[PDB]
Amino acid sequence: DATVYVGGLDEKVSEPLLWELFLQAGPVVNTHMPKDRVTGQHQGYGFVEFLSEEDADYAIKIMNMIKLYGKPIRVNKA
Amino acid sequence: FSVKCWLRYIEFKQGAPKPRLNQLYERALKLLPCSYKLWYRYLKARRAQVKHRCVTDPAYEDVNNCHERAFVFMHKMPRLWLDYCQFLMDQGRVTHTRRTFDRALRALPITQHSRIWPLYLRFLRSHPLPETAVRGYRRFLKLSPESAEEYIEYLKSSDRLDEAAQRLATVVNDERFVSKAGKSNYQLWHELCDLISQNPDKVQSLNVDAIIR
Amino acid sequence: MATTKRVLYVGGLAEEVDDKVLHAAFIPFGDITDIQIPLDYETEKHRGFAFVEFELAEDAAAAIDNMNESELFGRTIRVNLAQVYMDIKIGNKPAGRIQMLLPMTAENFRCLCTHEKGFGFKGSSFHRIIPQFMCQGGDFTNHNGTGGKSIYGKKHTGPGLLSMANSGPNTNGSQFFLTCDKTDWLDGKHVVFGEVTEGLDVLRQIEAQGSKDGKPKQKVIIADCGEYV
Repeated sequence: DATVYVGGLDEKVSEPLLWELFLQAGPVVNTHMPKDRVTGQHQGYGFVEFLSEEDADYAIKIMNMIKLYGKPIRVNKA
Repeated sequence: FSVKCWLRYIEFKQGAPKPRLNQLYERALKLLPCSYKLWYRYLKARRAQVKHRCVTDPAYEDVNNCHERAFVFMHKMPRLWLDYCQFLMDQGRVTHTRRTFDRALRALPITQHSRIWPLYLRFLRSHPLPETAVRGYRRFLKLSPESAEEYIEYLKSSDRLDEAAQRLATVVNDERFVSKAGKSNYQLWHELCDLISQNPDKVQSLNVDAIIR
Repeated sequence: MATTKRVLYVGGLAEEVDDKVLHAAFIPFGDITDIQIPLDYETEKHRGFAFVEFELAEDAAAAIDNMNESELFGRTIRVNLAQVYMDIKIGNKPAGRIQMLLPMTAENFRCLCTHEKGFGFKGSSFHRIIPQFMCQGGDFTNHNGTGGKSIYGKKHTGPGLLSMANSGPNTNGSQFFLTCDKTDWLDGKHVVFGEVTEGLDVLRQIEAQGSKDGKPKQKVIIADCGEYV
């Protein structure tokens, strides 16, 4: 479970408000939030690696409680 | 204080309607209207024991005690007056019914209507006068659509078609009550009474076309 | 011979007149006792008529003679003698009630309807709605997707079935979905645990707010919920 997939975001969000955002729950050890080079903008889906698995399963339970730009945020195991 | 000593002491009074009449009347009047139900039980026992002495005086003592113990009005007071009107329903004099309905007329709940209207139906025997007076006064006063309907049904059972057509015409006035019934129709019913007039009664071939028109 | 002279029939009502309008001002004893009217599950809009009950019979008769051919809302109305739930609100409008028939999975959902463990569904939303697929909620204090918690800790043959949302095997929390078609590709992946018994029409009103990407077009809220017990 150490990693999660996160959908439905707005590009003003970046890797930092994800950092800050999910460490509110529990620390994101490895952050991945693609920067698209071609048009220089984000599609808004994320992958998160944690310290171990327990962090991330609690993360499955609590985690789908973040609303990014008035809008819904997908978090599921991976 | 405790009205129990007033009920037991009111039941312990000897002689005729004297100590219990004045002592029980002033005792219940000087107390709170709570035990008055037990005063009605003692009024039924005293009215049953005094039922063998004449007519009036026991009924006036029990009715005066029940009306005095009810203060101004109450829910059970017209019910007790309707019970005295039920025992007095068979009398032979109109004074018991006049004072009966007069005592039941203090308030206007749903009660006492079935006391008043069948009283005019029974008094309506052998004379049209009380049916027309109580029917015309009942339908033209207070408020109810169904009062004139029941009075019209009781008036239609007589030998006169006037009071029936008078109540059907008063309800046929509409004015501030077009659909005085919703689904209930007091017009088409009166038109059905006109169809009863279209029955083989008048063969003159005149009122038939006037009733159909 | 009958004593059913309490329920009055009101006709020629307006599109704005409802059980409330009739209560504070109906024909007979409508606003009093109880009132009946044509209410939908999603639309929840009265037609024009209805039935009002009166505490007594005399009061009802008097209401008819009066309200009869009366003037309401600039119109002439006629008067004459006549398992758990979720109440759904869509936008600012009540849509109606969904009733559901529901051991560990059923007990969790039951408790989340009653709030008997100190938290539950009341006031939460259906945050992901996909037409011809499903309506997902139970992210009570989340409003995302697979957010919430079970009563135990953190962790498809046709329409109108209840099934648990999850984030993989053995990850049930509080999130659930109501199916809007046969969704057999989810068999063996999500735990089905109940069915709609009344108010499939209200579920269709929720589905009407869906989009292909799941974003609700209007807020869909569980205004109230509980158990029949």
